This record gives sequence, C-alpha cells and structure tokens, in this order.
Amino acid sequence: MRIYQCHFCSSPCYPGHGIMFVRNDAKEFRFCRSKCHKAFKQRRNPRKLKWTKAFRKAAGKELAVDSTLTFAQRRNVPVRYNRELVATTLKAMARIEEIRQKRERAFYKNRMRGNKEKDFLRDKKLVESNPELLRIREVEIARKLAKEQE
Amino acid sequence: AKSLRASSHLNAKSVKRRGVFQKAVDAREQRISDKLKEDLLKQKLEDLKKKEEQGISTSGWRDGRHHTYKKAKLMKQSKKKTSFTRF
Amino acid sequence: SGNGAQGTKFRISLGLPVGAIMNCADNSGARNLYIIAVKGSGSRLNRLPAASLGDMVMATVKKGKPELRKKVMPAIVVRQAKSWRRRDGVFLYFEDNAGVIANPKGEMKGSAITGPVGKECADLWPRVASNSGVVV
Amino acid sequence: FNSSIGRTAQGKEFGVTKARWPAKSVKFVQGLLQNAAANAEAKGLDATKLYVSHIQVNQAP
Amino acid sequence: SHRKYEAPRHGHLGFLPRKRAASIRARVKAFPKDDRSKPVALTSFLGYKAGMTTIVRDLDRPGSKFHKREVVEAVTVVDTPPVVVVGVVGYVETPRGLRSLTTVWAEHLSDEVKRRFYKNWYKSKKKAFTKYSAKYAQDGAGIERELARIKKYASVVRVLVHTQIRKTPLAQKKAHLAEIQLNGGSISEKVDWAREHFEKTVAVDSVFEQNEMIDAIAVTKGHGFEGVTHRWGTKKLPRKTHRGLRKVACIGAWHPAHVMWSVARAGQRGYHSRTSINHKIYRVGKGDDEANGATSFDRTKKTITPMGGFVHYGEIKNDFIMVKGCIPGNRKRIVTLRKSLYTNTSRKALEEVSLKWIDTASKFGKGRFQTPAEKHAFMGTLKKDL
Amino acid sequence: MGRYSVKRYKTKRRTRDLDLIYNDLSTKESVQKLLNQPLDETKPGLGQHYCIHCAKYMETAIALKTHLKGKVHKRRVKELRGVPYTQEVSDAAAGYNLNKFLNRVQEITQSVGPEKESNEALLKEHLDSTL
RNA sequence: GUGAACAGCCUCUAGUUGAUAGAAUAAUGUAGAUAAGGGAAGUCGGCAAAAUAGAUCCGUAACUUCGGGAUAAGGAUUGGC
RNA sequence: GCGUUGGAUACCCACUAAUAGGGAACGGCUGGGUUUAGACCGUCGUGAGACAGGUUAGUUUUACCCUACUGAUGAAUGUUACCGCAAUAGUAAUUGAACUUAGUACGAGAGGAACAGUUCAUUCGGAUAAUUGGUUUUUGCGGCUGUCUGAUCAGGCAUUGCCGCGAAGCUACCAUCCGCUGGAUUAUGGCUGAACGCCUCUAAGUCAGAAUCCAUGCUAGAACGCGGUGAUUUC
RNA sequence: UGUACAACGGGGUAUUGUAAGCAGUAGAGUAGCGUUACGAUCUGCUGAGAUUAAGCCUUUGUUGUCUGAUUUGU
Ligand SMILES: [Mg+2]
Ligand SMILES: [Mg+2]
Ligand SMILES: [Mg+2]
Ligand SMILES: [Mg+2]
Ligand SMILES: [Mg+2]
Ligand SMILES: [Mg+2]
Ligand SMILES: [Mg+2]
Ligand SMILES: [Mg+2]
Ligand SMILES: [Mg+2]
Ligand SMILES: [Mg+2]
Ligand SMILES: [Mg+2]
Ligand SMILES: [Mg+2]
Ligand SMILES: [Mg+2]
Ligand SMILES: [Mg+2]
Ligand SMILES: [Zn+2]
Ligand SMILES: [Zn+2]
Repeated sequence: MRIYQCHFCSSPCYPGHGIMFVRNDAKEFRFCRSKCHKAFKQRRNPRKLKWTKAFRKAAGKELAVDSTLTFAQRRNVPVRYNRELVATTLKAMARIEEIRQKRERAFYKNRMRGNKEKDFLRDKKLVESNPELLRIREVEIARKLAKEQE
Repeated sequence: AKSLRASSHLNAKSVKRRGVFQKAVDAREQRISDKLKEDLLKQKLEDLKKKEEQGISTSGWRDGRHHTYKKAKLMKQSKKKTSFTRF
Repeated sequence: SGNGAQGTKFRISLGLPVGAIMNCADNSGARNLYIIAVKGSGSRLNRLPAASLGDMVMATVKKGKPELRKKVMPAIVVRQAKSWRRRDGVFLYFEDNAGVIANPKGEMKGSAITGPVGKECADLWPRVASNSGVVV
Repeated sequence: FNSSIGRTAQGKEFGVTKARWPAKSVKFVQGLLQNAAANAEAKGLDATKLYVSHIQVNQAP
Repeated sequence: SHRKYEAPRHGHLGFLPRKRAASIRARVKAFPKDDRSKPVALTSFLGYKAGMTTIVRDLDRPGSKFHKREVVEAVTVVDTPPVVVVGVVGYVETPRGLRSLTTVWAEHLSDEVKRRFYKNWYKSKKKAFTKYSAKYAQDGAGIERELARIKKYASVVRVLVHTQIRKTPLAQKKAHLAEIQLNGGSISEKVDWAREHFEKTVAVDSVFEQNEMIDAIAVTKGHGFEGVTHRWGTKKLPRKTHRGLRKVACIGAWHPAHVMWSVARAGQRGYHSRTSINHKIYRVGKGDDEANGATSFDRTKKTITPMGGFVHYGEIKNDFIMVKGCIPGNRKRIVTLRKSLYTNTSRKALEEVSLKWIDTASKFGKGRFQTPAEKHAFMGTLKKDL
Repeated sequence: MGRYSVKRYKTKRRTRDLDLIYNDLSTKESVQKLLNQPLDETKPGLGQHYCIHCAKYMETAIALKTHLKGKVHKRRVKELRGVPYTQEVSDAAAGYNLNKFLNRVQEITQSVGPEKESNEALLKEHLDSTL
C-alpha cells in the first residue's frame, strides 16, 4: 500500500482512486482524477495550467527548496525493521510537518506583504477623486443624525 | 458438476460442519454472551450511580376488559352464525 | 483457463470481441492478428465471444509473412486498450491491443516480446514471462 | 359519470376514489341556492332550519 | 413448432409478483433454530444504512492467488445505536401454526416509541399506555400473571425492541419497533431475561462481532413504473420499429389465447423486500472511539465519517457495523441484520479480517484528501487565512 | 466527452509524447538514425521526409518544406524548448525526490540542453540545405 | 453586418406577439443528441446514422468520340497582433 | 432439475460440458411469395394475346371497448393504531477449470485416475453506486464565432449556438457484492425369507442409493382467513 | 411554545480555473520629439472570482410561524 502523487497536478492518489496509463516505454502515469487524465490526453501543459503544483512551484507561488522538503525520498535500499527507529520516525514526521507548515506560512506572508500599502493608496486616490459622492454621504449622515436626535 | 443438492457433497459438508466451524460458532456465542452480561452490568451500575444522586394461577380471564370483550364477541358470533367451531 | 496456463484466472474486463485486430508483439514476422475465436469462451444467444488480457485466442495473420498468412494459429493477448481493475487498487490500460503467437501448450513461436507485457498474462503463462523483457 | 377519471385523496371524505371540482356546475348550483334562499327569506322562513329537500337535474335540448 | 435456438428465460419466477412491499421495514421470515443448551441471545438487530466507502484488506486465504496480498474492497456502513427493550411476546404452537398468546410491555415507554402509535402526534393528547402503566402498581398483579402464562404455555419467545432514531442524523423522529427472537436457554429463562432487560438498552457488539457472516433484510430502492427492457432485461427491438422498440415483440403466438403469467410485462420496479445472506462483518466500530476509522497500518487519528459527511445521511456518531460488499436498500433506510440460519462451511466464515486502511475522502465529489488537516497542509495558506 | 475531443484523442489515435521526442532530439546519433531510415512501404513517402519534432512523415519534400513553413511546427518547437515534464517534476512539486529533480534540472541545463540545441541547429541547416 | 452571395445567423424602418390554459416529469412514443473497448461480428440487404465539406498551395491514374474523366485519387495550411 | 452457442455461403469453420429431436402455425415487426395497372428479353400464336420461361419498379393506416396479463387504489361488517400468524400460489441455481491427493494407484513401456481437504471462473438470478467509465438544463465554471446593447463592465439572440471540464442523480460482466440443507425415492446393489424340504433382493418384512419428489430457505399475503396489544370523544 | 419549524445568513464539503479595476517597463515593431504614443499578449494584487441542494453535511446569528376544514362509538 502506497500513496501516489498525480502525474498532472501532484495531488495524492489513494488506493482505488484515479486511473493509470502505461506507455510503450513502461512508464506509468497515475492520475488522481478524470480531469487530470483528460487534460493529459488533450496534451495540455501542467506547468501552464495555474491550478497545478507544477505551475505553482515554477511560478514561485509556494516554496520549493527547503530543508524540510528533503526528508521524503524513495528508499531503494531497505533497512531492517527496528521498533524504536519506527517510533522515532513517527514522531519526526509530525515534527517535520509542523515546521514545514510554519515555514510555508512565513513564505506566503513574505509574498503577500505590500497589499495593505497598495490598498491604502488606491483608497486615498478614490477618495481624492470623488468629492461629490462624499458630499452626498455627508448630507445623508447629517440627516440620519438629525433623525436620531429628534 | 455436482448440484447444491448432491448427497455426497452434502454429507462431506455435514462432516466438516460438525467440527471446526461449529467450534468457532460456539466460541463466538460464548464471547457474545459474556459481552451481553457485561453490558447489562454496566447499565445497572450507571443506573445505580444516577440514583445515588437522587438519594401464579393462569386460570380465568386476563382482566375485566378481556372478559367483557370475549363474552361479547362469542355472543355476537353465536347470534350471527359466523363461528368456526360452534353451531 | 486453457491448456498450458498456470493456475486459475480472475475476471478481467473483455476488450477484444471476435473480429478485432490487434498488433503482434513477438518477432515471428507477423504484423497483426485477426481474432476469430476465444478459447474457453462460454455460450449465450446473440453474445459475441470476447477476450481479455491473458486469454488464448485463435487468430489469422493479416499482415506479415505470406508463409504465416492463410493459417489459423493460437495467440495469447499480452496488452489491451480497454481499462481493467487491478486488485492492488487502480484501473489501468495500455496504448494498444497486442498479442503473441503460441502453440496449444502455451509456448512462444518467437524468441522475444517487444513492448510491455501485462502482469496478469506474464503470471498466467510461464513462457510469456520467459520471453518478456518488460513486465509492466 | 366517472369512467377514466383521475383519482384524488379528497374523495376519501365520501368513501370514493374519483372526485373532481366542476367550477361551472358549482357556480350554477350556487346561483340557484342563493335564489332559493332569497325566496325563503321573502316567504319569511327561518334560514337556519332550511335543508335541500329536493334537487333534480334533467337534460335540456 | 419448437424454438430454433435455446436460451434461458429472462428473470426469476420466484420473486413474483413484482409489486411494492407492504411496508418500508422488511419482515424477517425465518429465525435461527433454537438450541436450548446455549445462553440467551438476540437473533437480530436493527440499523440504518448510512452509505458505502472503500477499504484495503491484508488478505490471508491459503490456496488463493491473492494469498499474502492486499485487496481493495467495497464496504457498506450501517449506523447501529443501541436498541431499547420494551416488550415480550409469547407464541404457542397450534395445528394452524404459530399463534401469539400474550404480549407484556415495560412500565415506561419513551415518546420516541410512543410516536409509532400515532399518525398525528402534535395534535394528540399522547394517551398511549397511560392506563397500561397503572397495572404495575401494588405488586404488579396482571403483569406477573401474563408473564407466568408466557412461561407456562409459550414455545417461542420474542422481545419487542425499538431503535433510538434521535441519535441518528435523520429528520424522522418516529422510532422503529420490531420483534427479535430470543435463542438460548429455557422458556422461563427467556422470560426472565426479557423482564430484567425491560427499559434497558442492548448494544450491537453484544449481538454480533467481527469476522461473522450475517444477513441483511431490507426493502430495495424504488424506481416507479418501468418498461420490460430494464424491468426484465429483454433485448431491444430494431431501430424505428413500429409501436416502439423497448417492448417484447410477441407476447403470445400459440393456442392458450391468453397472456401467460411468465411473459415479461411493464410495471413496478424496485421497492421489493429482499433477504441477502453471507455478508462478512469487517468492523464493529464503537461510537466512543476517537479513531474507529483508523487501523494498525494507518496511524492517522480519524473517525469513520468521510469528509463533508455521508452524502444525504450525515455523520456517524454511534456504534456502526462495516460489512463488505453491498446490501439491499438505499441510504438512511432501516435494515434488519439477522444471524445466519446455518453453520457456514466455507473458509471465508473462518477467515479473520485485518484492515490496513479505511477511505474517508469526500463522497460529494472526486475527494483527494482524507482529513481537513491534510487538505489544508496540501493546499497551504489561502487569502482568507492571512 | 464531446465528439471532437473523443475522436481526436482516442487511445488508438494517440501520438508520440514530448519527452520521448526530446530524448530523440538530444543525441546526434538518434537524429542521424531518424534522418536515414530504411525504405518502409507502410509509411508515407517511403519513410523519408520525417519531421522529428512533430514525429510526422510527409509524402514529399515540398510537403515537408511547407510543414516547416508553418505555425504548427513552430508551436511544437516552442513546446520542445524547456524541461520535458517527467514524473520527477510532479514528484518535486508535491514535495518528493526534490534533490533528484534538482539534479535532473541541473544536468538538463548543463549537458543535455546545449547539445540538444546544437543538434536542432544542425538538423535545421541540413533541412534548409537539402530543401 | 458577416460572408462569393437575394444562402444561413444577428440588427434598423414597418409590422406582429396570433394557435385553449394550469400543475407534475412514470412507462411507451414523436423530434433531437452523447457514449468506454471492439468496428458491420447486426440485417435479405451498411436501411439509418457517422465520417467528408469553404478557401489557398502541391499533386492527380486507367479509359476516351481528344472535347473530357477531374474537385479524380493522395497531401499541407487557415486565429490575433 | 439444468443447459444446448458464435459465424461463412442445406453444407462447412470454430468455440464448447453439449452444440439432442420435436409440439403449441404448417389437419406483433419482417424478407421471399397471391405481388393488379408501367417496361424489356425468350417461346408459341396470322393477331388480339397466351406462356417452358427470365429481369426491374410498384399506398393499406385499430384500440379510447370487453376479457386476459402486468402493476395501482378501494366501501363494509364499533372506531383507530401497532406488532404478528400462514392456508394458498410461485420458487433457482448451473457448468468448467485449478492446487493437493501425484507423476500415486495401474502399467514392459508410452502414458496415467478418483474420493477426502482447498481456489477461481462460465451461464443464470437478485441487488448495489465506495471506486472506474458513460451521460449534462447544475445551462455550475471557463472559453470561441457572428451580430446587437456607444466602449469597458455586464449581457440578449443563434428553435439546448459551439467547445473543454463538470459535481448530484441515473447507470454498465464497461463497475462491485451475494446466491443452502433435511426427509422420501428411481434405476441399481443388498439382508432376512417363503412360494418350491434346492434356490431366490419379494410374496409378508427390510438396508442403502439419482442433478428426481416433498420439505428447509426465498417472494406475495386470502382485499369476505386469523391472533396478540394500545387508546377510545363534554355540549 | 419547543435538542419546534421555516426563510436568510455563517462554517465545511465539492465544481471550475485565476474575477472587475489598477499598475508595470515585460512586449514583435511602427510614428513623432534617450523619451513619448499605439500595441495580440505577459506579469502582480489573485488557487483568485463565481457556484455549492434544488434529493450534500453542520449551525450559540437575523427575521417570522404555530392555523383552518370534515368525520368516526361496542
Ligand atoms: Mg442472433
Ligand atoms: Mg386517458
Ligand atoms: Mg459521490
Ligand atoms: Mg462507442
Ligand atoms: Mg454478416
Ligand atoms: Mg447473423
Ligand atoms: Mg472515375
Ligand atoms: Mg405486372
Ligand atoms: Mg408452498
Ligand atoms: Mg472432492
Ligand atoms: Mg441489473
Ligand atoms: Mg457574443
Ligand atoms: Mg436368503
Ligand atoms: Mg388479509
Ligand atoms: Zn491530478
Ligand atoms: Zn514539424
């Protein structure tokens, strides 16, 4: 039993999900969804479709190179079973996942800084450019306050 | 091919059935009975804990309603001649 | 399951009814195989016999060597384009339908098989697994 | 006159399965009932004790 | 003259007539044979079909091609909160068959089971069993006499139980009440068990256990009026045939001058009573287990409920039964689980199930994640999260 | 689902993939082998006039020249420029075999890339000379 | 307007908004579509559908009354800026 | 009891456990045929025409009636509600392969079983939608052509405009699951035993034994078969 | 007259594929005086925006509703 990643969008492929295509050169293409399978059959570029992890990594929407991302790789050289080593691995997986989530959050925040400054500049320009609507707003507020007073 | 009603196959099935399958069934029944008794005992204990805070002849008719209804029904059947056992 | 097969066979979705044409995956000189019969097929009115991966069929060579043509020979299906379910938990399919020429004992006429070979067929036929270079 | 008529739950009041809502017939009968009530009032009868003691429909040409 | 080509008939003549079932709860027609030496036990249980999901099984089946291998199998989930024992019925044997002699009820009945006796609960004065409850006063005369009558004369003992439908996500508030045969010791012991269990609950793991073959009795999903082609599986007529092609071309061509009862005709499809047998229990999950959806191979802490809940049903917050394969009925229908009528002689009844993984992805779409935490970890940080 | 997409991208009507075409173009020996093919009667133009990028045979040299003077061939050449998107790309995008994917990208940038570009330039000038 | 075009589709002027209606969406129909893998194995019979199709370029056989066959066949292309 | 096929043009080819014969016609669609008017060739006839013949083209269009059959309501025997019984009627499973027995019995050899214990599949049947696939008026999301609303935005029409994806529902040997066990027998093999001082399976009696019969199990539930149980009206 | 019901709203769960608007120095070039103007497209704010029961799940919020008609007795 093993979780696979989709060839097109890198989403997890749990047992009994998606479909696999085998090419003449023995290459297995596993797709989590009929959507990804049909996109592959139509020969679209996953690095051009914005909803794929390939596009996100290529465009820098999420972090791609990190020390937390080197703990998972295919082990072609097996190791003898050890109960304490298994317990240590199980604890380490949770710790690494927590650290990776924190680092991804920091990466997103660093990417999205500046939005508040841009929004404030846009709001200032709109307020400076619309005087008549502000006068209507002031009249409405004053009439509402007079209604509340009386 | 031998049918589901084939005598030799059914005899072999009975020979198999009197052994390990019946042993497994009996063991499962004993375990289920033990769990049922434990479930009853746990319910009794919880009811007792909840109440801690708060603190034969079968002859004749069943009841008067049954007597009245059955007498009326038999009289109705006798009057209408719709009785199964009595003329 | 046919003479020469190694054990029982679980059901695979049928993709090749009678009249289908598949490629020839061995090196005996045949190019394609035209299915005229399916070994081990059942009997039902109006229903065409159909073969899946790992089945033995009776086929005639349409393209290839003229010595191989105009004859009926046993073949074993090694690839199919119709998707089928594996018990490990995925549906899968190949690019094309492909078979190899064999004998009634399940022994290959050719010496090697080009392209991938299905796991089910390789496990069911020892000679296919012996002549396969790629097994899934 | 109820061959090949649909079935409704509103017929269970009268113990039937086939009932309808003939609007034109109901309006004509309502007009005649109103006229009969007016005639009874003109005669001076008690309106609360009146019941339809006879009603008859015949085929006109 | 003879038909030129032989073919089997379309459909089963033993499942006639194909009419709608008389009730939404299917009747149990046969209970397991009573062995007087065994301890007292219920012969059946009641539950609600919640939905289906997928498992991975580490199969141990000697002689099989999938011995020591993993198999992906479909399962059915039945929500089974504990039933409540509220009555007992005695049956005597007559030359005309079994006859119910007497029925004894418990002192207190909940409104959930009282609603079963009403068509208009909100307008009613809720007077059910009010005078009956007065018979328990001053040493329970009458109640004791009827229990003694059951002990003296009855040859079959059944217990009246009802479901706790208020624990399910269902919008229906009216509970389901049914008779379950008591198989076990003597008649007196059965009566004593019923009297002691009055107003008490019975859980599903005190009736069934894992690796057991059971039977599912239920009414199938209805489909209304259906033609012969999909009702009986008949072959379609050629294209643009006059008077339709989804028909049987000739319903009679011979002497009897009638339509035979064995000829396919259009009519009701579905909503029929069915009793399917030999469904293996893959898991008896407890409602208080925080990881009843986890295994020894899958260490993720999760419940049996899929993401977004079961479609059209909801979440599973009670004890549940996971059996392999499919059972008759659709989701949220009441089903009866019955003990096997015979000792099964197949090795599958002796096989022990060890699940490696249970699917909990969303059934409302092409679900790719097992938990919302997994979905969040895969997607990352969104606009609204910052 | 729709008829056009079904009858174009049916399984039996599949075409050669971009990564395989990239591997064909990478080595000079493979380019020479595809340029010098045995005369096959089952291929258009006796197996001659074969565009490697589009993996397409032409019946005539003028047909090949007109295909080269076309936007479809330019689209294929534009597609064949970057990384061919093997399974390692999706694995590293999911967070799997990241070092292997980075090493593959570095090898493509250093060794495979410029040699493939030079082979493409040589093929282009050879087609221009022979056409 | 698009387009070779009194074609098809949309619009201005002008002119209509007429044809018993309302509520549900079973089977069977009438009219119109889609379909995995195989591809005529169906049927007396490829009936019916599907496939093709505009324009530009390359190229086009037997036969022939030398006028044709011919758009024979078989290939490549088409947007926007 | 249960099956008895797929094709080619009465015979062949193949698959298969097998491709047995026949009756309810020969006492609904559909091709050959009764095919009337058109036409051509052949034979005969002085001719109108006929035929030893051969070819081609050629309108007949119910059901809403009664019954039968399939499904669906329903008055009345105090009212109403819940839980049940089972007369009767129907009934269902089928075939092949594989491991082991075993390269064992048997056999100069060449070859070569079965019972007991296990695993799959064919045909049929009943379900089911977790997964895969099909389907799209979810007109859900996006895109494209032409035109129209001054342009952007947002939209109309193109008798579902077209294209891609598409949940939900429905659905597929294109998907998955499930489909049993007691009595009595047939042919036959016997026991005791006369007829008949031998003998004898039969005469009296009696033991086993078929995919057979009747039951178990499954479906319906007599709307004029039945039982147990709850409540039973303040103008 | 309430783990009451309904209409909205909120949170999940799914479908699609990155909204309107603003900006850039990215943009084949062309015109005028390195700059400006036009410019398919590209990039950022933006897995954004839109839809989500009509037969999906859940709900410490808002607003309302709880009512008419007929009949039945041993
Ligand atoms: Mg046929
Ligand atoms: Mg009508
Ligand atoms: Mg779903
Ligand atoms: Mg198709
Ligand atoms: Mg044919
Ligand atoms: Mg035929
Ligand atoms: Mg010609
Ligand atoms: Mg004529
Ligand atoms: Mg019977
Ligand atoms: Mg045996
Ligand atoms: Mg079916
Ligand atoms: Mg438009
Ligand atoms: Mg003797
Ligand atoms: Mg009855
Ligand atoms: Zn994917
Ligand atoms: Zn090219």
